Formats: sequence, C-alpha cells, structure tokens
Amino acid sequence: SPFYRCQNTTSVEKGNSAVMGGVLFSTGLLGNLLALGLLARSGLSVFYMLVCGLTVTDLLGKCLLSPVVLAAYAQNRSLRVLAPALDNSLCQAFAFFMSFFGLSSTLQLLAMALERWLSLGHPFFYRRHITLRLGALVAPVVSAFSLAFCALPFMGFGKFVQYCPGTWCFIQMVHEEGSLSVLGYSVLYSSLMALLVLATVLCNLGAMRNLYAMHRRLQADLEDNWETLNDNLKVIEKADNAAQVKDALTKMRAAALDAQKATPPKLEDKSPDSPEMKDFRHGFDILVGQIDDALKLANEGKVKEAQAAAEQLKTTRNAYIQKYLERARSTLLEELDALLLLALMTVLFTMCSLPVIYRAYYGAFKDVKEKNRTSEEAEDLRALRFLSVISIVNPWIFIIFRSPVFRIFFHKIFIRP
Amino acid sequence: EVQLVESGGGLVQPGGSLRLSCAASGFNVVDFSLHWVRQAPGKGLEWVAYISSSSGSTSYADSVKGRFTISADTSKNTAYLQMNSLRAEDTAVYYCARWGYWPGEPWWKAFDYWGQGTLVTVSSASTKGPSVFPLAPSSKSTSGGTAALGCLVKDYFPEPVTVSWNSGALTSGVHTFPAVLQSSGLYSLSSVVTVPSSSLGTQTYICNVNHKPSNTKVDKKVEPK
Amino acid sequence: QVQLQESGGGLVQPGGSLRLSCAASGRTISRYAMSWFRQAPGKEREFVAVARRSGDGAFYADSVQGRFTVSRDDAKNTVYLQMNSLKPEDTAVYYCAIDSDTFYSGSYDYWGQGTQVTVS
Amino acid sequence: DIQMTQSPSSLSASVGDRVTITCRASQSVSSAVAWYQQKPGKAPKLLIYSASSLYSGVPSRFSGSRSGTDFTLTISSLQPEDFATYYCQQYLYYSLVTFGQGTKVEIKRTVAAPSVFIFPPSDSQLKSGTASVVCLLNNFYPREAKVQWKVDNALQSGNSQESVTEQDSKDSTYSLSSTLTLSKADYEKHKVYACEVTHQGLSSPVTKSFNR
Ligand SMILES: Cc1cc(OC[C@@H]2CN(C)c3ccccc3O2)cc(C)c1C(=O)Nc1ccc(Cl)c(C2(C(=O)O)CC2)c1
Ligand SMILES: *[C@@H]1O[C@H](CO)[C@@H](O)[C@H](O)[C@H]1NC(C)=O
Repeated sequence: SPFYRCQNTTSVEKGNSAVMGGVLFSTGLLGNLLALGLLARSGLSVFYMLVCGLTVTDLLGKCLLSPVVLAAYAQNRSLRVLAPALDNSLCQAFAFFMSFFGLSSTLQLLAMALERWLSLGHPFFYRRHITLRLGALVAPVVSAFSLAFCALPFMGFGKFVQYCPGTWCFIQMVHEEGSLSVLGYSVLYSSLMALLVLATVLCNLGAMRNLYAMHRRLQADLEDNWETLNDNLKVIEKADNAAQVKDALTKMRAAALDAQKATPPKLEDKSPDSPEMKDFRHGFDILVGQIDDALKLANEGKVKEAQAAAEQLKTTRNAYIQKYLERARSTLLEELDALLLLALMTVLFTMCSLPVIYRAYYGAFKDVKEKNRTSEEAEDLRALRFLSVISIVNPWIFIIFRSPVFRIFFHKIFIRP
Repeated sequence: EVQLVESGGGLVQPGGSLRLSCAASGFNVVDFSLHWVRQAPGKGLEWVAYISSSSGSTSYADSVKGRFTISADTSKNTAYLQMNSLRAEDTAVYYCARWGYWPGEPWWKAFDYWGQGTLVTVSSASTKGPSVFPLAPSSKSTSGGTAALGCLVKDYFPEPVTVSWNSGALTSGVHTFPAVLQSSGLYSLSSVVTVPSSSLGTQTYICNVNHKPSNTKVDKKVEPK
Repeated sequence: QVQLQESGGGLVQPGGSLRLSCAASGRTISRYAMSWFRQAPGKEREFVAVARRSGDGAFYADSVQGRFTVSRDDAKNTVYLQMNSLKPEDTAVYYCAIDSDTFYSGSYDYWGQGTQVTVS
Repeated sequence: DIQMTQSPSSLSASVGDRVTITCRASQSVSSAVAWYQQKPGKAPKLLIYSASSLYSGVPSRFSGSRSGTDFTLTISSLQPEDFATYYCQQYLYYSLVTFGQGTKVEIKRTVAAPSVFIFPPSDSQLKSGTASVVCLLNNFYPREAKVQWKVDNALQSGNSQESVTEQDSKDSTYSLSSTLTLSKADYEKHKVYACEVTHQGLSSPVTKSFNR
C-alpha cells in the first residue's frame, strides 16, 4: 500500500486547464518583459543591480518550467509518457530545477535585505568595501551554490517522486514504512528555507529602525530650529516699540547657534574641513553678525532700523541655506521608497513558501498515522502550486513601483502617514 | 603680560563724586570690549556697565543708568567710569574685565581676565577712638576646670583695629570675632580666651588694642571678680 | 501628636550584630531629621546618631562612628540603626527622637519609649 | 532678564568624596554658560567656558555637562584646595550677563556640643551710660546652633548682634558670640539674665544665668 497512487500512472484525464496555464504564462511573460524594458531602459545604486539579477533569474525560470507542464497537460499524457525519448529523466529534471530555482531566488532576496540594512545602518563599513562589483557578483555565486546543493538525491540522500495526477514532480517527504535516507534531505531542505526566511525578516526590521532614527535626528535640530527662526522673523517684522525687539532677536540668536550645531544627513562622515559644512557654518555666521549689528543699531539706541534689518535677514536666509534642507528631505524620501520595495518583496516570499516546509515536517516523524488517500495529495499539490506562482507576482511589483500614474499616486499616498 | 589695574576708590560722602580708571596692559583697548563688575561685602557678583570703543557702543545696568558714565581714551589706553550720585548701596569692591568680539573663539570665552578690584565706601562719619571694657570671669561658677575671659572694643571708625593678648604671648585658645557695623555708623568687636580654672586668680591678663587712623593704643587688664 | 515605635532589643552574644528599627506610625519624615539616644542605668542620655534630609548626610558620635550605622526609608518613612561588633559596655535603653526644626536646630519633642539592649 | 538658580547652598564633604553642583537657566542660552571659583579676598577665576570646555591651566578633575538647560559641575575626587565658593554665569549678548548665587563647600567631622558662658557688664561702662552683656558659645559642630536670650520671659525684642568665626584650622569647629546692649537705666530694671543654647548634639537645652 504505497502512499502515492499516481507514482506509475501513464495517462492524464482532467478538465482542459492547459489554456489557463497558457494565459498565466503569457501574463508573466508580458509583466517580466515590460518590467525589464521600463526601468532598465528609461530609468537607466547597488540595490537596482540586484533587482535586475532577480528579474532575469525569474524570467529564465518561467521560460523553462511552465512549457513542460503545459505540454504534458496538452498532449493528454503523464509526465513519464509526454516525451518517449526520456521517461524518468523528465521527472527528475523537473523536480531538480524547481528546487534549485526556489532556493537560489531566496538567497538573492536575503542578500538584498542584508545589503540594504548594512548600508542604512553603518555607513563606514558599507562605504569601505561594498561597490558595484559586489552587486554584480551575487547571482553567479548563489546560483552555483544552490545548483551544487540541490544534487543530493542524484547522489544518494533523497528521492524525487511524481505527484498525482502525474503532471508534477517533487521531492518525496511522507517516507517509507521507515527510513534514514529519506528524512535527511527533506528536513535539511526545509530547515535551510526557514533559516533564510528568518534572517531576511530580521534584517528588514533592523533597517526600518535605523531609518526611523535618521528621520528623528533630521526632524529635531535643523527643522525645529528653522521653524523657530521663521516665527521669530515674523514676530520681528510684525511688531511695535523697541521693547520686544531685543527679546525676539535674542531668541533668534539662540536658535541660530543651536541650528549651526546641527548636522545634515549627507556629508556627515567628515564633519570638519568639508566645504559642504564650512559654507553652512559661514552662512550661519553671517546671519549672526547681521543679528548683532541690528541689535547694536536698534536696541542700544532707539531707532526703527529693525524692520529693514529683518527684511535683509530674511532675504539672506532665503537665498543659500534652503538647498541643504531640500536635499535632506529628498534623500529621506528616496530611502523610504527603497525600503518599501524590500518590504513588499519580503512579504510575498515569506507568505508563499511556508506550506512546503510545514508539509515536509508534517510528513516526517510527526505521523502516528495519517489519512492517506483523499486528504494528502490534494494538500500536496497546493504547496507546489504556490511555490511555482511566486514567479508571476515578482516583476509586477517593480512595474507598479515605477508606473507613470500608479506610482505617482502611491508616492502621494504613503508620504502622509 | 596682560593685566588690569584700577585706581581711584576711597571714602566719599553720600551724594559725592568719584572717577574710577581702568588701565589695560598688554593689549589694545580698541580691539576689546570692556565691562565693570562689583561685589558687595559678604554677597555675590553683579554686572554694572559696558563700553566698546570701536563701534562707539555703551550700555548700563538698570540702577546705574542715568547716574554713571563711561568713556574711553585710546591714546591713553584707559577707560573711565564717572560716578556722580553715590549712595550707601555703592559700598563694594569694583572690577574691570574684558570681552572679545564675534566671530571666533574670542567671543565664546566670556571673562578670562579680571582686575584686582578697588574698594569704594560711602559713609558720612569722622575718625574716632575706640573704648575698651573687660569681661570678668567668676571662679564660683567656672566648674570643670575651665574659665573664659575677654575684652570688648567699641565705637571706632574706620577699619581696621588690631587686638592682641599679653603682647602676643597668648596665641592658643583665643578667638576674635569679625567687626559688626552698628546703627550709629561705627564698629564693635570682642576677643575671648579660655584658661584652666586653677591658674585663674594667680596670673594677670592684658589685652591690647591699636587703631592706626585715629592713632590710639589702649592696654586693659582683666582680673577675676 | 506623632506615635513612635522601637523594634528590637533581644539578648545577643558579645561581638554579634543587631538591628533596631525606629518607625513613626504615619505622618511624614521627609523634611525632618531623626536622632538616636542611649541611656545607661547610672548615666544620662547621650547622642548616638542623626539622619538629616536626603542628599545632605548623616552624623555620628565619637564612640559610635566605627561600628553603628543609620539608614533611612522614605517609602515607610522609618529609620534603621544597624550596630556591629558590640561589647558588654554597650548595654542600655535606646530611644528615638524627631527634630522639629527644618533649619537643623536641635529641638527634640517626641521620644517614644525605647528598647532595652543587653549583652551577656 | 535670564536668571540662574544654583543648588545646593552649603555642602559638607571629606577629601576623596564626589561632589556635584547643579545650575539651571530660565531660557535656552544654547551652550553659553561659564563656571567660576572664588576664595575669600580674591578675584574670581574661570574654569568652564562653554558648559563643557576646560579653560587652560585648570586641573582635569573639574567636569561640566549640559542637558536640556540643566548644567552640572562635578569634582570626581575632592582635594583640600577645592574648599571655596563656586558661581555659574550665563552670557548671551554684551548687555546680557547674569551670575548665580554661590555654593560653599566645607569639611565633615563628628558632632560636638557647645560650651556656654555669660559675662555681666563692667562697672566702667555703666558710668558711660550703656550696658552690654555677652554670651559665648564655644567649640561646637555642626554650625547650626541657636541662642535664646531672656530676662524673665522671652526677651527677644531687644537687639542682639551675633558674630560667627570661620571654621577652625585645627579641629574644624565653630565659635559664636552674641552681644546684647541696652541703656544704663534699662540695666537697672531687673536682676536676672540668662542664655539658653540649643544644638543637635544635645538632649536638652543648656541654660546659664547670673543674678545682679
Ligand atoms: C510550473 C511553473 C513553474 C514556474 O516557475 C519556474 C521556476 C521554479 N520555481 C518554483 C520558482 C520559484 C521562485 C522563483 C523562480 C522559480 O522559477 C512558474 C509557473 C507559473 C509555473 C506554472 O505553470 N504554475 C502553475 C500555477 C498554477 C496552475 Cl493552476 C498551473 C496549472 C496546473 O494544472 O497546475 C494549470 C497548469 C500551473
Ligand atoms: C510503482 O512501480 C514500482 C516499481 O515496480 C513499485 O515498486 C511500486 O510499488 C509501484 N507503485 C504503485 C503505486 O503502483
């Protein structure tokens, strides 16, 4: 009484769903091709080289595996009888390539998340020895490692079995009456997948906390002191008598000194001797000198030059210390966009792979007894279907994240919260 | 080689006038702002006035403004504070200090150099001689083998007054208390000492008081009663 | 007005430690000062230790500085006299007093009852 | 008018203690705060000049910190030459300079109870037309001691001038003198005078009286 009825089945009878496979493969192909057109041509970081590698790996997965399932389902035959020149080799190759692509894609996503976390958190280590060579030599290394790793059943540590209705093939997990060389590969594969997913989630969380720290540091010093300066200039320009002028000027002077103590998000690695900080400090010094001469002229002696001095101060403020503020804000928004793209990709990958791990651990050593006929094959097919359908959704995320009007509305949406 | 030396402080009647001069050394007064500070006897510090000669800028404290004036002579390298309506609250020690100009570190260090100060006292009183009285111990009630003995000096002006015991022989267990300004405008002081009760009644004790401005020297003998 | 309690006073061997607790049943000890006082059968009361307001410090006598210690608890507003390395001349009746002046002028008005400390 | 509040006022410590003094500003002066040290009969000296910066020549055991318009001066291990008075200053403009009130540090020792003496007026002073009675408190610690003067019941309306010496160099104790001076005729109204001295190291107040 073998667990799988359809292990030796040589024919297929089902509900003509080959056209559905055709339309899904067509949608995936057009999504991949439009995504590879859009940014890689019009738009043109180390993030985007990794994204490009991910898209091309996914495209080569779709162009290779969906044709075989569609052809077997269309010729009205099982996967052992679809091609007469090779009966078992088709099943072995199908399962081998499915597992290999599934592992390599997850390794690439983990590398993406780890690189972004390191870049956002620790800038000195990131700048020291991470460049476009690293972002260009990720996919060959991880793909070679996964292709070397997924060859154990061809060596003697696992088994590939055809799943009912005979149109799919995958590693066997529900074991014999009892064995030691069939538990090993299944649990090792699922353990690796779980560890990769956990590491990816942790890296995402760390990067988010570092970006929050950056936002708070920007929002305190420069931005609140700028608001104070604007309010003090307004209250000077709308005032009568020379009593409150001294108090407003002193509040403005204190705010200017505190703001001069601040640090922009960029050109912060080298605080001294940087021209981008030196002219910042020079502009604040000029503003403080103007405040000092206004105080001397209109406060030690009574005269109404304070309004003209305030107008001159506003004119020299609105000239060449707005560029730093605007550059800082723009940098923060582009960082937030990169993190959102990572978050969506991570959510998809973590969701659509846990059924496989759960099924592998459920069929192994957690079985006093299992109802076997109508309750395990229909459950086994779903995990394979989800692991396959990861491929369709991947490039459409990038298309929507770089759409003409859709991404514009999206960016207008998520900035507010 | 940087110093600040003041002069011109002394005793003046209330409503009088006095000119205090601060003479900077080792640096140019044109390139530095300078300020006046004062401290009352047994109190804290207080800012008074400010001049910057390069910009021609001048400011005063709330009480000083309208009564005192400040000027600067660059060739003479000297700042002047002219004091015109002096009251009893002006009795203090006066200091002249410097401050640098923005921008740079010179502005950030506030008062890196002061002067030694000059004492200004305002009082309408003349020189007087002190009077001396004894404080006799009683051997009947000085139990425990210790007795106390001293003398009182009263009604002198101005400061100071020197008190000695046995022409400087008694220097152990002797306490002299600081002078106290009386309501009459003069001062009082006391001196005490402790002796073993066995030696009381066998040795005489002398306290000597000296006042320089009035040229007075008094010796008083204290005996048990 | 106040009601003071002294906890402790059992028979203890020479050289052994002991702890006395002075507890005011309510009111406030936050802004006051607490004092401990000896009394021998044949002598008069002597100063032992005082605890002032928090952050200022505590003071001891000249025959007390090495051994005894005073601790304060504002949660239950009690004070603790922990004594170590006792000798048979330390036996006496101990009393606890409250200083009523916030300017640290000695003015003790409440005394309690005290406890007997005996050393064999 | 920006104000500065300094805490505490009197501090008692020992050599090797860790000392902390706090100054607080009414508004934000950024980091424009200075600290000064003064000894009796001398001009003030600068220690810290930007709430965290050490002036040249000052030893490194002096530290200063700023947090939210709260400024702290710290001495890690006190030394015998640090017994002086300390001030905090804010400086914002040339006309905006404000000082603190000061904090004096002294030496800690064990409690001693005062010895009380009283002296009647001399016969020669009675000829002049005044009578002065002096009460002496000797060799007590801590400094907080109280003297109550009375003739028959709580005569404290009469003027009684008190003077306190500095801390003694030998045993670090204190002496205090209280003088009560009246006219000659007012000296002849009654016959008994008394002092009542109270101190923290004393079970009951000490009274010393004399009769005419
Ligand atoms: C086989 C297949 C493979 C594939 O990706 C190739 C590789 C391998 N993997 C798993 C992978 C993982 C991650 C990244 C890249 C990857 O690249 C993609 C698709 C869409 C399909 C597919 O055809 N799936 C399918 C989905 C739903 C249905 Cl209903 C059906 C039908 C049925 O009867 O089951 C109707 C035919 C088929
Ligand atoms: C499939 O064929 C193999 C080889 O003969 C046999 O061991 C196995 O039991 C068969 N399984 C089924 C379900 O018929």
